[PDB]
Amino acid sequence: ITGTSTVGVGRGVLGDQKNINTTYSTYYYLQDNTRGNGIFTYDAKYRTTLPGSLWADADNQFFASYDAPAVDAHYYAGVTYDYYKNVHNRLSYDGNNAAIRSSVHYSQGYNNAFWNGSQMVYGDGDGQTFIPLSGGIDVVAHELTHAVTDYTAGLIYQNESGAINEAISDIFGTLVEFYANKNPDWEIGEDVYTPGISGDSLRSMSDPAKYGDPDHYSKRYTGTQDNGGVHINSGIINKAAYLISQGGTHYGVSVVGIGRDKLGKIFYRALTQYLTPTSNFSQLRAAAVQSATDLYGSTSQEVASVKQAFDAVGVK
Ligand SMILES: [Ca+2]
Ligand SMILES: [Ca+2]
Ligand SMILES: [Ca+2]
Ligand SMILES: [Ca+2]
Ligand SMILES: [Zn+2]
Repeated sequence: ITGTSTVGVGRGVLGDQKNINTTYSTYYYLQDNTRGNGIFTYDAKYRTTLPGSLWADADNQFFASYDAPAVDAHYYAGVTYDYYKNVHNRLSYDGNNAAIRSSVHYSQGYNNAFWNGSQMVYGDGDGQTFIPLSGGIDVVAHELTHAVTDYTAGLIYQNESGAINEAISDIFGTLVEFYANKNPDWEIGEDVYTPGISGDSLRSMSDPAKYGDPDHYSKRYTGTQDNGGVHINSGIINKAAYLISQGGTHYGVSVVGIGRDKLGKIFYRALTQYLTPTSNFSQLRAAAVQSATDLYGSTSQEVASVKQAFDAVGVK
């Protein structure tokens, strides 16, 4: 809407206070004009019609329980925008400052979040499996990264290309989590998953097998569930990315870590310059090797470490 940029204050899903960029025109709307062509957050009102209503608030204070998922969707979308702009010189998901839209309170007891081709969408969870999913910065950045992928590599959401698609979202979701530097880790969704169980998460990049996901190509899932295992075989690529960044020895294969920033540079370049809609795991390895070669040279430790990491997960 047309109005003047304002700064509200609220509490997120985990009870943390934060300022949010709003817009004033009769009401205070969750519309952040300070980033690109805007970040807009909507109320889906427990229904499934999208996007719903642009979030309006009478007093610019967002401390009600019902406000918390909106506060976090809005704020963490801003953090993710900042990461792509400041770290990769990328202006929003299309590279041309496209408006970023999110809807919260999607459906009733909805244990998921997603990018629908046009916007991010967050369930509230059923209170047992999940609390409102926008409470997880890695979750928010995972979903917005699907938009980046849609506009760049375009990895088809099935089989190996879809597992790369998922891994790309987990990798950058985690790198955004580290960029915000609150409580960062190599796990996915720990802040919103199972409020009654401490120490777990949806997936682990450091040890995908902890949650039943493969950590080696020989253990890949080949059935039809989950679009051919896109959230399962992502563990093979997640483990390789973890190894590139942090190093380690895995199935007897030693990898020299090069750190999170170089991992992000290599995979961002692969995503935007080399990967295609049909790329498989072997093609991702080639794309990552070529990206590391572009950035650091063919004789570099970075190229050597990328090869070691894909070797360790059985991807040639
Ligand atoms: Ca209020
Ligand atoms: Ca964390
Ligand atoms: Ca995490
Ligand atoms: Ca938990
Ligand atoms: Zn995803």
